[PDB]
Amino acid sequence: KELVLALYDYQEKSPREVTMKKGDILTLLNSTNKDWWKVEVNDRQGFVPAAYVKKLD
Repeated sequence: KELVLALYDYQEKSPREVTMKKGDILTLLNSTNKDWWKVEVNDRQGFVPAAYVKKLD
């Protein structure tokens, strides 16, 4: 599946959110929303800001 790189640290602030660290390689689950992307961070799934991630194709 599509991978993204974490460009910044992100601490979750809401139920549906996940935390990530700068340099994390995440699996992209859904990128239909322009602002919020659903990813898998190691073992956890949830939203992070689309802007803090970079798609690796």
